Amino acid sequence: GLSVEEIREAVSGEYLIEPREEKMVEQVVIGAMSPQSALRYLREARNAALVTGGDRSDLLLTALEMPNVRCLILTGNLEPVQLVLTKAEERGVPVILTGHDTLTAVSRLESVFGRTRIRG
Repeated sequence: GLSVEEIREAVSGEYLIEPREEKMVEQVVIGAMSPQSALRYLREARNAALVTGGDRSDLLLTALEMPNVRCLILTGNLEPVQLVLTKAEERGVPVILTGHDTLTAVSRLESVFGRTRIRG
């Protein structure tokens, strides 16, 4: 398992929503395309992080309701809508923004596991 801070480090990201406590991330789900597909992958993942575009509002809001989502990694420097930030703050789920594109973010993250990179 990896800490959120280490994940932020790997993608040279920044916190839009800071964690209030330290929580481990065991798997990373790539939700680049179909939201229904990303959610199906998240269902099979424990203590997972979701990597997707900060513009994917509906997907992010649904993801923020799952019990197993521990972290959001937003790509393309796309700042999400207020609703997402508010829900993440309420849920206490850290939100990391990275300038990297989905592909590059994945490359960097794989360099920190690989078998723990599902979805896509």
